[PDB]
Amino acid sequence: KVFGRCELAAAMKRHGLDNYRGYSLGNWVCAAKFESNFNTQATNRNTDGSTDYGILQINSRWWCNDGRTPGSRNLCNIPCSALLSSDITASVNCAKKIVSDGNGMNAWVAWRNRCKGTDVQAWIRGCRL
Repeated sequence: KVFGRCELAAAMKRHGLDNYRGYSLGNWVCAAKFESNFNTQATNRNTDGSTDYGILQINSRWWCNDGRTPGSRNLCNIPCSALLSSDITASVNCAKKIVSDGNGMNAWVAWRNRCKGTDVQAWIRGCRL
């Protein structure tokens, strides 16, 4: 599923991401925009052999199991395919664990390089929430 900007903002808010770990909703929408372009089905292979899945491009090296990432962890205890669903519950739940890991949202390369320090509030502007 390819979410609309405000549609995803509403979905993320409903699932409790607004100000989760101190990150306002705009940060999450911005991260999703540059990680997957709001597409829950997005997948991207990494040089190390792992793969990123879903709207927030969660990695198979530590968070989910895709059956082809040697010596990898499945900390979110889910198959990576669950992160591609039109229902973003799994992605949100796993993202909450990731952002609580210690480095906050810096865990997302796209957030650090394209959202951090910018006017992320712009990503939820004009949205009914």
